[PDB]
This record gives sequence, C-alpha cells and structure tokens, in this order.
Amino acid sequence: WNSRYSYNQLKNKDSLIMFLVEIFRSLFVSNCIDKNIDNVLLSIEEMFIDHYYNPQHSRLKYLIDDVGIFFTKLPITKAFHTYNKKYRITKRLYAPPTFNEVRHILNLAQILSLEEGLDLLTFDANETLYPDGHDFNDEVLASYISCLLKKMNIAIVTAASYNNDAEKYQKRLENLLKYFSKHNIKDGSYKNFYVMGGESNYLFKCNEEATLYSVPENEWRHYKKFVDYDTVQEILNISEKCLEKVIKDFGLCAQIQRKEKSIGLVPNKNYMIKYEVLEEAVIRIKKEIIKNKITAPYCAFNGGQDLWVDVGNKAEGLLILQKLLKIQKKKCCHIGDQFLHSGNDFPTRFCSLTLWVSNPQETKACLKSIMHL
Amino acid sequence: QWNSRYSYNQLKNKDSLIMFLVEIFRSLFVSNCIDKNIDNVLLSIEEMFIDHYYNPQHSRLKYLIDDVGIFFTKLPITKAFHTYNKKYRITKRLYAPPTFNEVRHILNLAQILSLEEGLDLLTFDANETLYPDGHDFNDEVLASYISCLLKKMNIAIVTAASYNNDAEKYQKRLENLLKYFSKHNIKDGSYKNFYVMGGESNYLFKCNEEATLYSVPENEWRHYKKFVDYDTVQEILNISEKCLEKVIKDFGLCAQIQRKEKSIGLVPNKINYMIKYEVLEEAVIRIKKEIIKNKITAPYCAFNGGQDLWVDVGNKAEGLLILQKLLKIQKKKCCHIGDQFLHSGNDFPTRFCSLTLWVSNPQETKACLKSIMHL
Amino acid sequence: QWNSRYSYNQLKNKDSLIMFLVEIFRSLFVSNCIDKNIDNVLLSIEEMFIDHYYNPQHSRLKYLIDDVGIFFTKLPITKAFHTYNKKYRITKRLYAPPTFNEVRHILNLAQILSLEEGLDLLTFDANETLYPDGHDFNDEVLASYISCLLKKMNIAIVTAASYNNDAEKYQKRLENLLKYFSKHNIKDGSYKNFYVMGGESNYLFKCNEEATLYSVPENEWRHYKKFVDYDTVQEILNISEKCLEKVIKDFGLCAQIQRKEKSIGLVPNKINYMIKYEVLEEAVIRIKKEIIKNKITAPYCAFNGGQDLWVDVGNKAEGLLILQKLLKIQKKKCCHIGDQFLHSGNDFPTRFCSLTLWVSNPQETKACLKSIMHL
Amino acid sequence: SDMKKNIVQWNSRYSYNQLKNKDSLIMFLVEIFRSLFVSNCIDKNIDNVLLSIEEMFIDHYYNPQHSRLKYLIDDVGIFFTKLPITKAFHTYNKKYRITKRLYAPPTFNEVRHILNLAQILSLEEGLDLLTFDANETLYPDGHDFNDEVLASYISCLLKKMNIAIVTAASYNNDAEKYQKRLENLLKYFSKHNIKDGSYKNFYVMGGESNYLFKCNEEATLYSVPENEWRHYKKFVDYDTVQEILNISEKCLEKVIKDFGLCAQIQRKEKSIGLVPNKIPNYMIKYEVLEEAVIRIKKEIIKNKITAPYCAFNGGQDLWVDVGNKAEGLLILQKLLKIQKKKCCHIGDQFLHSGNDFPTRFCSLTLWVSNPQETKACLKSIMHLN
Ligand SMILES: O=c1[nH]cnc2c1ncn2[C@@H]1O[C@H](COP(=O)(O)O)[C@@H](O)[C@H]1O
Ligand SMILES: O=c1[nH]cnc2c1ncn2[C@@H]1O[C@H](COP(=O)(O)O)[C@@H](O)[C@H]1O
Ligand SMILES: O=c1[nH]cnc2c1ncn2[C@@H]1O[C@H](COP(=O)(O)O)[C@@H](O)[C@H]1O
Ligand SMILES: O=c1[nH]cnc2c1ncn2[C@@H]1O[C@H](COP(=O)(O)O)[C@@H](O)[C@H]1O
Ligand SMILES: [Mg+2]
Ligand SMILES: [Mg+2]
Ligand SMILES: [Mg+2]
Ligand SMILES: [Mg+2]
Repeated sequence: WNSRYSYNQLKNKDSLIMFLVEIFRSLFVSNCIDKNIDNVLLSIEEMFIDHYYNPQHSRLKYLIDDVGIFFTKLPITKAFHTYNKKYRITKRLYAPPTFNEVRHILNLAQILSLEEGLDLLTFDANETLYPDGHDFNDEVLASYISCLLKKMNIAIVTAASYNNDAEKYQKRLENLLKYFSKHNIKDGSYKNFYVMGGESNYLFKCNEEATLYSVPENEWRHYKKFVDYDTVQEILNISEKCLEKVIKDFGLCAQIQRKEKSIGLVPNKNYMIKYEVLEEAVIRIKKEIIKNKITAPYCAFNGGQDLWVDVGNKAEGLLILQKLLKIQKKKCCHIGDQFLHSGNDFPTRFCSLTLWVSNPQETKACLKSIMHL
Repeated sequence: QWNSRYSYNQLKNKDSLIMFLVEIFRSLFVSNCIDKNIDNVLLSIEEMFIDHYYNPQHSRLKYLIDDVGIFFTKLPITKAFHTYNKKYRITKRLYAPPTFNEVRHILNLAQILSLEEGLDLLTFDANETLYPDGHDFNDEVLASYISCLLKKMNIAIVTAASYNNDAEKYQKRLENLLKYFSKHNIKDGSYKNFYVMGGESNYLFKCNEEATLYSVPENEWRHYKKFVDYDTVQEILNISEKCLEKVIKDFGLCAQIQRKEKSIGLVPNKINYMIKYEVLEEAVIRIKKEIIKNKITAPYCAFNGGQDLWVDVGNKAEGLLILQKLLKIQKKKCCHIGDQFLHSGNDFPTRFCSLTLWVSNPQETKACLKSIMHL
Repeated sequence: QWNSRYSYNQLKNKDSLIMFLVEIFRSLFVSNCIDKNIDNVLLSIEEMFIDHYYNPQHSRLKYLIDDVGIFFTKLPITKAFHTYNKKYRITKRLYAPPTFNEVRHILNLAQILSLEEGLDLLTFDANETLYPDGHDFNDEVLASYISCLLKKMNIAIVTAASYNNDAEKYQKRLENLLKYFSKHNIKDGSYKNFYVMGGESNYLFKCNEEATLYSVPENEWRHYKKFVDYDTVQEILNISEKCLEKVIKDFGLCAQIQRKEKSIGLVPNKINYMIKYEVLEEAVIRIKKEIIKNKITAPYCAFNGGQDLWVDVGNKAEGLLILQKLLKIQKKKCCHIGDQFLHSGNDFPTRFCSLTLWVSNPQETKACLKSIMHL
Repeated sequence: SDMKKNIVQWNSRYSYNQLKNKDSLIMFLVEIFRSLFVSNCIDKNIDNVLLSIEEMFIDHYYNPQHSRLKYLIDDVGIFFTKLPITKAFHTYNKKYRITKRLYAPPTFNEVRHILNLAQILSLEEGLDLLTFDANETLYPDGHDFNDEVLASYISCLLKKMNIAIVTAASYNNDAEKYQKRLENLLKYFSKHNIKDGSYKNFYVMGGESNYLFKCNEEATLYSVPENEWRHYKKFVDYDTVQEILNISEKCLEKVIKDFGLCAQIQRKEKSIGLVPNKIPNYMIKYEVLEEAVIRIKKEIIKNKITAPYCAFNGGQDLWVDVGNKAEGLLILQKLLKIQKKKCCHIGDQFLHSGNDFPTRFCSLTLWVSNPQETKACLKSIMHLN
C-alpha cells in the first residue's frame, strides 16, 4: 500500500493524466485535433478495457509502468466529447490542452462508468467541502448531498482527528445536519450517513435529530486491521524525533503537536513554511518507518501549510465501510484534493473510484454531473 | 524591435534562464554533493554570466541557452546562492530538489547585488505587486519602505490600468500611498521625483506638493513616444475587437468587450464568471498573429493577466524607455518589479531595457525592497 | 544569403522536421491507433506542409517549429506514408515506435513524389553517397541509373574533394562511371549535360566526347562565384590552422594538418589511426565560433567528415547556385543527394536553394534513383 | 533477490520507458556530467562531485534495497564490489581528455567505458573466474577465432585464474564443432599452456547453460560428463521445453507474415532461431527483431510458463534458448566454488532483450562492443598486479 516512494514518482506529475496530455499534445500539433478523432480516442479506450481485464500484463502497463488498477470500463471517448462540446477546447490553435483539463476529462470518464450504479460516496471534508479549517457554509452543495443520500450511502472521511468527542465534529458540519433535519429526517436516508475521524479511527453515525454520535467500538473493531498499541506509539515517536531535526535543519517558525494515534507540526503565529520543506519531511518520515520495519497502516501527507502523521489510512476507512455495508469497490467513490504521492487521498485509488478536485466548487460540478445521470 | 516571436516553445516551456540553473542544481542534488563547497560550480556559472555581459550574441551561454535575455549588469550568482541558502537552507534537503521558484528568488537577489554601481530608477507594476488585483493600495508597511527609497532615487508607478487622463481616479487606486507621502516626503525634494504612468505608456502623471497626483500635459512628453496616429491606433483596436468577438463565439463565454481610447479589454460579469486560463492564452496569440497580418509595427501589447484580457496601444517597455530618456539615466541603473513576466504577461518586455525582479504577490515586493535597502 | 547560427538544443535533435513527425507518430503508436486509418492525422500534416509552402513566413508549421526551412514544393506526406508502410509495415509494430531514420526515408520519399512538375538538375555528394570514403567509383548498377538519368536532366557531381584543377585526379575517382558513359552516353549529347564541381564551389569540370573530364574555362563561370580575395581566403585558412593546432594539443591527437589553396583539413597519420568523432564535432564549433568572431563573411564551410575534418573557402550551397545560374535552372527544379545533413555537414546548406534527399550509403541512393526513375 | 525471482522480473517487468534508456545507471552519470559540462565547471577539479557519487556507490554496496541511489534510480542492479568511480574518471580522462570539450558533452558510450574501468579497478581483492561472450566480443559475428594478440592475453590470465566461454552458440554435443570456432585459441593454448596445469582451468559452455566442455591435455576440446554438473542446473520438463519452443516458433511465423521477410526458422532441441535468407545474406530490421523479442516474451507469460529462458537479439539473429547465461555462470560458480565478487563476464549484449543482461544479477560485468575493446579491458586487467 506504500513504500514504493521513488524519485521518478515525485518529479513527474501523474502517470495516467500526462499519458493523455502528451497524446492530445501531438494531436494538437498535427493540426488534426478538431477533426473526428474517434479512431484515436477509441484506441485509447480499447487499452483502458484491456487494463480493466488484465491489469498485470496490459499494454497500458507496458507504456505506463506505475498505473493504478482500473475498477470499471472507462468511456474516455464519451468523456472527451462531453467535455469538448461544453468548453470547445479543441477550437484552440496555439494553446495545447492542460493537465488540469485532462484531469477534468479523466474524472468525467469515471462518472459515466457508474452506469451500473453507485452504492457508496465519500468526501474529503477539508478543501473539497470548505477551505482549510473553515466551517461548512455553502448551502448550494448541501442540497446535492441530501438528494444523493436518498439513493445511496454518504460518508465523510477527513484526516482531521478530534479524538472521540462527537460534539466537536458538528461545528464542522452544523449547517449540513441542519439541511438533513429539514429533508432527510422525514426520509429513511439519514441512517445511511456516516462520518470518519482520523483517517480511519473515529466513526460516527447520524441520529434522528440530525446529530452526530459515536459508534460502539465492538461494531467495527473487527473490520479494522488490529494494530498493537505499542507499535502505534512507536510510529509517533519516530515522527516526533524526525520533525525536531526538520525544524532544526531548516530554522522555521513552527512546533510539534502530539495526539493519540496522530502527530503533526503546525506553524505558530501564521508564519508560512515552504512547500518543499514539508515534501522533504514526508519522505524523511517514510524512509525511517521503512528502516524500522513497521508494517502498520499509516500515512504522512503534505496538505496546505501543515504536516501530519496519522496511524490511520484514508484507504482503510473506505475499506471498513465496504466490509461493513457489504459494498463492492466497483460501486464506491471518493472525492479529495490530496491526490499527489505525498497526499492522503492517493491510497483510495487502491480500493475505490476517485475524483480529483482542487476547490469545493468542482465538487458541486462533480455531484451535479453525477445527479443528472 | 517588434516582439513578434510568438513561438510554441515560448508557450510550452518556462523561463529559459531559470530552468537552465534548475537542471544544474538538480544534478548537484542527485550527485549528493550539493551541501559541500560547490563554489567551483557556482564560479563557472558566474564566469558564463560575465562573458554574456560582454558578447551576448557569441557567448557560450547563448550557444547553450538560445533566446537568453540581455544582462545589463555583471551578475553575482555565487554570493546570491550563498546568502539565499543561509536563510532557507534548501541545500540541507535530501529528497526534494531545488525548485523553480527558489531559483527565481536567487536570480532576483543576484540582480539586486549587481547594483553596486547604484540605482537611479524603480518602477512598480501596480496590480498584483503593490496590492491584489482590482484593489486600492492599503498598506502602511510597504509605503514605509518606498518612502525611504524615494529620497535616494527616482521612483515610478508603471501600470497597465487605464482611466482616461483623470488624475482623481488614479489617486483613488493608491490613496494610502499618497497619504504616507504627505507626512514624510514633502519637506524633502523627493516629492518632485515620483511619477505615475497610466495606460501602458499613454497617461503620465506626477505628484503635487499637497500630495494629490496631478496629470502632466501631453505636449511635454509625447515627442518621446513613437508617433502612432489615431487612425492606426483604432485599427489595432478594431482588429482586436473582431478577434475577441470570435472568442466569445468560438467558446461559450459570458464576457463583455470593454472599449476605450487606445485599449480594448475582455471582462466577464457576475450573475464574476471565470474565464478559462487557456483561452486567454489562445486569444492573446490570436490578436498578436492577426496584427502582424496587417504589417503593423506600432508599439502595442496584448496580454492575459489574472482573469481578463486587455490590449493596449502602448508598451510597458516604452514607459520605462520614456522615463530613461526624460531623466537621462542609462538602462544599467533602471530596475522593474512586476508579476507578469511570462510571454503572455505585460511586464516581460522590460527585460529589453531594464533590470527585472520577478514577484508573485505584494509580500515578495516588501521582501525585495528590504534586501535592496541594506546596500 | 547568409549561413545561419545554431543552438546547442538544435545540435542535439538532428533534424527538427523529422523529429517533429517522430513524436507525433510515437503518440500515435502509444495511443494504439497507429495501424488504423490515420489519414486525418496525415492529411492535416499535409495541410500545414501546404500552408507553409504558400506562406513560409507566417505558417503554423513555422509557429510550432522555429527553424523550419523553405518548402520549395508541395510535399505529399500522406501518400509517402502509405508507400513506405506497404513495403516495411512499420505500423504493425506493437512494442517499438517508428524511428528517426524511418521518418527520414519517408521525408525523402515525400520530396521525391513532390517532383511531379519535373527535374532539371540532380547532384551527388561524391564521397560516401557514390562510394565509400576515399575509394574510386565501382558500381555498374548505380552507373546505369545515373546514365539513364543523364538523358532526361542535367547531372552534376558536387563534392568537397579538392584536387586543385587537373581533371586527371578527379577522373581516378569516377573512372568506372565515365567508361560506362562512353558505352551509352556518347551516341547522343548527354555527356554535355554532366558536371563535376571540385572543392564544394571552387573548381568546375565538364565531360568530353572521349569520356574524359576537362576543366571549364575560368571565364565561363567565374562571375557567379562571389569574389573572395587572397587576403580573406588566407585569413580563414590561418584562423582555422591555429584552431586545429590547439585541437591536436588538447586531446593529444595523432593527426596532421594539410594546407591547400582555398582549403585546409585535419587528417590522421597513416597506419589510419582512428580519431574521436566527438573531437571532430568540437573542432567544427571551435572553428565556426572563431570565424564569426573575426567578422569573416566570405562563403566558407567547416564540416565533419567520417574520419577527418576540413575547412573549405566555399560551400555546396553556393556551388549549386553557380550551376543554377549557369544552366538557368529554377530552385524548384533542383535536387541534391548527400550523406551529412547534420548542422556540421557540408551538405546541410543545400536546404536553402534545392530539394534534398538524405541518405547514408550508396545502397540507399539506388533506392532514391530507382524511385525517381519510376515516375 | 534470488536468481529465480530476477529472471521472473527480467522477462516480465520491462517497460517502454526503461527500454528507451539503454542503461539507467549510465544515464544517471550522463545527466550529471551533462550539467557539469553545461555549467562550464567540468574542466576544473571536480573531485567535489565525483567523490560524492562514490559515496552513494559505497552506501549501495552495503544497503542495496534502501539506499539513496535506489531512490534516484529505481532499477539499479546490485553492486558486488566498491566502484572507484573517481579514479576511473581520472584515469579515463587523462588519456582521452574529454573534459577539454567546450561544445560537445560526454556521450553514453564514454560513461560506459568509465564504468567498465571502475568495475575493473574494483577487483583489488583478486579475480578467480573470467568468462567471455564468444560471438562479436572474441571474434566478429559468425566467424572463427583468428586473432593472435587476444590469445596472448587469455593464456596469460589462464595461468592466474579460471577461464570460461559462455556463448549462445548451440552445437548439441559436437566438441569438434566448437573446436573449429576457437582452433587458433587452442593452438596457442597448446604452445604456451600445456606446460602449466592451466589447461584444466579452461571451460567452454554451449547452448546458453546446456552444454559444457573442458580442454584436454592434447589441446583438444572434449565433452564434460553430465553426471558431473547436471544437478546444479534447474531442471525443465521436456514438455515445457517444447512448449517454449513451439510458442516461440508460432510467433516467428507471424513476424514473417506481418513484415514481409526473407527469413527462415531454424528448429533445434532447446533452441529456436529466426535466421535470414541468403542474398542470391539479406538484412532484417533491428526494430523488427526488437519487436519480436517482446512478442516472444509477452506470449510466454500468457501461457503461464515460469521456466528460465532467454529471448535475445543477436544483431542479425533472433533466438530463444531454454536457459540463460546467468544460469550458466551459477553452474560454473557452483562447480569451481567461486564467489560472485571474484567473477567477471565480458559481453556485447547488455541491453534488455540482450544475451548477456542476466549476468548483472550474479557477477561483475564489462560492456564491450567489439574484440578491439575486449583487448583494452584485458590489458587493463593484466595491469592490476
Ligand atoms: O491528526 C489530526 N488532528 C487534527 N487535525 C488534523 C489531523 N490530521 C490532519 N489534520 C488536518 O485536518 C485536515 C485533514 O485533511 P483532509 O484529509 O483533507 O480532511 C487537514 O487540514 C490537516 O492539516
Ligand atoms: O485599458 C485598461 N483600462 C482599464 N483596465 C485595464 C486596462 N488594461 C488593463 N486593465 C486591467 O487592470 C490590470 C492592470 O494590470 P497591471 O497593473 O499591469 O498589473 C489588468 O490586469 C486588467 O485587469
Ligand atoms: O579541400 C579538400 N581537398 C582535398 N580533399 C578534401 C578537401 N575537402 C574535403 N576533402 C576530403 O574529401 C571528402 C569529400 O567529402 P564529400 O564532400 O562528402 O564529397 C572529405 O570528407 C575529405 O575526406
Ligand atoms: O541456440 C543457438 N544455437 C546456435 N546458434 C545460436 C543459438 N542462439 C543464438 N545463436 C547465434 O549464435 C550467436 C552466438 O551468440 P553469443 O556467443 O552469445 O554472442 C548468436 O548471436 C546467434 O547469431
Ligand atoms: Mg484535503
Ligand atoms: Mg500585474
Ligand atoms: Mg559525404
Ligand atoms: Mg555476443
């Protein structure tokens, strides 16, 4: 699930997205991008199916060595037409398609592949629902989530750990539960709504009063991979020792914060820390946990201007709900922003469909496209 | 010297000089020797930058990097890396290599230390470097750094914004700046050393002793400008507007065409609806390639900046060229500060006539000025 | 006309137009659609090759590739692809994309199929495209093609080989070709359409009724040669000679310098001790950068042969211009076959005044002539 | 890892990106030397950079799985010795003076030479077994041994260490047919080596790990009893050999129909080959041969065959052998009780889809282009003591 951290894996943006960018770029250069390129697009699709069936020996694997596993047949041809007709990006003559645009097309393809249905949908609460640290105050998208909960399960998986205090999480979602009591409380859908804490440590359901409450540990401790309490603390001690050198190596205005099953450094009044120092820290931390031969599920991610290390994994959270709610991976989806190799949403590619979002407005465009299907 | 070199390599690849240094530091990073005395590497890079100042078209640097700008000064790249590294210690990194923005600051500091001969003119890009885009200047810290520099040399505000000759609408954009000038820059003769250039090189302004900007007559400095008649200025507009109408049609865009004397813009409206960044690039080249189709050699500039497109019949290099001819200061002692230093930006042509400092936000301009004053 | 410069990036990728097609085909190969009906991609490429022929200054091909030369003819790249594909089926490859050299064969074929209007002059690099380096002509198959082609057009031998001005030396190179001309090309007047240009563009020779070369009177063709005086010729030789004498020292070369009137070169000692190809490519750029440093503007050429280096006062581009002005031949009716079309090769400047076929061995030239005869 | 795992990853975990760059480690040094040349500092004293490169090489000798070198280059081999890349650069540059170049950077082939020289200098602890790729490194492709100078070096080394010849040539068990390829070498061995006991130290391996021969006191080559060394080799069922041979054979037929080729299919026991038709020899495209090797490999895994094989490109030939040169080296290391640190191999096919590539998994390797380069190696090897 990790330990494949390579130099080449860091400097290059994305294996799959750039793969389509370079093909579109050459198509743009040959001046044939506006003509019917269905022959090219379907051959791209012909591979995506061959990678769905034989993901270990597909030709897509020979071209791109580090491809994730495809859980559905991706209609990349329909995804291009639908995105093209709306934005007319092919109408350009001097500006090639952008990595960001191909990520948009790739996300649309994963939505159309859900023609068989969708049983579970999860969100990365931070920066995909509301900016870093801010509270939920966008009333528009809350109507989308309420409608989808009527036809599927909705979960919130966010690396923010507030221990087991269920009351603290409501302040982050008070406006959301307010919309649930007005519509979902009459329906029978409110019980299908869950919230995950840490990355996979604190689970809360939803009561009849649109109130978040803790879940008995005996209801899902067997679904979670049991980890020695001594090993958990060791991971934090390895991290706490590593961050001190990081703050000592580069003189910076921050300090370390300790919790139960999670630690991270946060800049104090705040004085920003370079994006590369946080990148350096994740690889420093990972190489040490490798050196100590720790196999427990963990994660270290570079999100915004703070670094954290949790003894949970955002993929284990999806794995718990699937084993708990009797849901397959092919009918599971997750929306997040940290989809780089130093992000905590990347592990979700190993067990669920994924949608890469840069700001909460794109989640509105994501769910809006999902609904009209 | 028309900037007509619209090249696919200019759009596809970033700054030539910066990425040249990044790859070198990357090999120094990968070889594990970046934390040792790498002075032998840095000295040869300086040896190259020195010879480029002498033979810019036959240097080994121009053979390596074709399409280099021009070095108006001898650049101390060794001392700049030495002093940048001591503050941030990027070199103590083991798994993340030196990045693009880091070398951007190193080259900025390299240009700053090159002013051992002295500095006689500063220019500031108004929007995005002195205040956020579409805002009024609201900063007391920045104005305090500028005030001390105003006594040492002449300072100018060269912007791309255009209000037609109305000096009252310009002081509104930088109210708190004149307020600080009213307090500390009146007794000194520095009040007669501050300039403001609206449009792009079209509307020149100055400061009165009562600290409210006044517009300078046209007949005093219009002769320094390139003679562009009113008929050709409007065809550059007309051809542009015809191209923007195609852009509103070719792409579903909720955008308005703002027409003024000597300028055309592309602005959306809120129900603002954000235009795609890549269409802006596509439209800039459409306008430039269409103007050359009519053999128009008039100094113009079409640029995508922030969230809107504007085409001015002035040039932001002309503005710096005007002030160099007015105050009789060679290009060696003139420096510019802006955020639009890509091929699509409007601060780029100043590389042809003045030293340049690449900045992304107002906080870096304050960090720029603080280092420029400990000289 | 002037000989253009070079960037270190331009020295890497041998030909930009060829490389421009390779990366397109590679994305076609990568996308799994290479062996399907890809004519939309092919015809669109032809659309830019046509638009660059009609408007070479402002074309999208000029926009994407900055150093694109001049298309003297409409290039049928779509038919050339199908033709080369049907023979070798390079599109049936699944795990290896089409190569640089394969596109070279296609680009040559597209240039050949563009000659539907006709040819008036065909020229041959003598060394390495008619016979191995430094050998006498020995091939009857190839001789029949040149013989049959000498009936329908003019045929000239343009080689940088310099034997001053005695046709006996040049005949030893082309003995077996001239004896074949006696048996078939004398009953008619075809031998009066054969030429041999000595020393790139310094010596001219014609054929004679006895199947023997003679030197054309200097007055008959000297006015087209851009005059270069004894002083300027000797400055180029001396500036070069000084460079080679350092090139020998720095790398401890086992080689010698050979001086002639209007030419100088670096030859290995007899034993034939191999001399590094990298040092040869360096000696070109060392000399070229020195000649331009001394403001020399005369037509010269420093080229990197297989096992030696040579500098010649004159070049094959001017040599073709001499023949085109001699026989009143238009540019669009000219063609040249050579082996070194790298930027440091004496056949590269022909791109500026003729159509070109890039070959690497005498076997590849027969494939060109057989394809040319079958039209 | 274990050799069975390496062969599994070699014939099943290639990549288009990895097959583009010939060697990941040579390209590693080329990029660094490129920037050093681009930075203009490459002609000054650069022990600054080189020593740091050596430092990472040493850390990789001790910690191959979690080293900084393995971070930068994902697919590094395993270093059996400490490479003095600083001395190899000093030694190679003082001869050729490639740092005096101002407008031409060092090439892949030069860094390949420096890396060979570093591998040679790493043999300070001594050498006990030296093996040679026969075709194109001892004599041109398809020829017989007709070089006197080479025999003088090999005979001199034969007195000091064990010598072997691992080749892809596959004459079933006719030692007279192998003698014809090297008769001038055994002719020199008879004149200068029968006096020593060194002729017993000389071995020849046919097939690729299938046939073995030793030198007689009469300088003649004789077959080695299979009861003496069959056990060291991983056994392959007769049904699985012909399965490999047949699944390959079907592909060469498709390659001839796809691309119109004047070529034939030679069938032997434990070996198939795609050989070209005679001229009245025709030439087969290099990219087609490279294409078919991937075609062979891609289909063998589709049939879930895991036996050790080797599909390889021989310049003008395409062959598949049940067996590989890494297996043949293991058998000689198990036969003469020789550790990998004191064994070396010289060959020309060190690319992926190459004959001598699996040698990197169990020996020191020298990447040589022709017998003239083979001499420069053995000349530098003799200069050690
Ligand atoms: O251990 C935790 N305790 C409190 N906050 C955390 C913890 N881990 C991550 N965070 C922060 O909360 C957010 C969680 O990331 P997410 O996966 O995008 O929701 C980020 O802004 C983190 O900086
Ligand atoms: O002609 C003009 N009239 C009014 N606004 C303009 C004009 N030209 C540019 N602008 C806007 O004002 C900004 C000034 O750019 P800057 O001062 O160069 O950073 C531009 O980015 C546009 O948003
Ligand atoms: O100046 C000259 N005099 C005599 N031989 C020359 C001269 N210049 C070049 N050569 C040799 O003749 C060859 C002509 O090559 P070509 O131009 O490709 O025909 C060169 O590669 C040199 O070996
Ligand atoms: O199985 C085989 N039997 C006979 N000849 C072979 C066989 N395999 C390859 N060959 C040819 O013989 C050469 C010997 O290979 P090498 O000795 O490893 O260089 C190859 O390059 C092929 O041309
Ligand atoms: Mg997030
Ligand atoms: Mg700006
Ligand atoms: Mg030649
Ligand atoms: Mg071999």
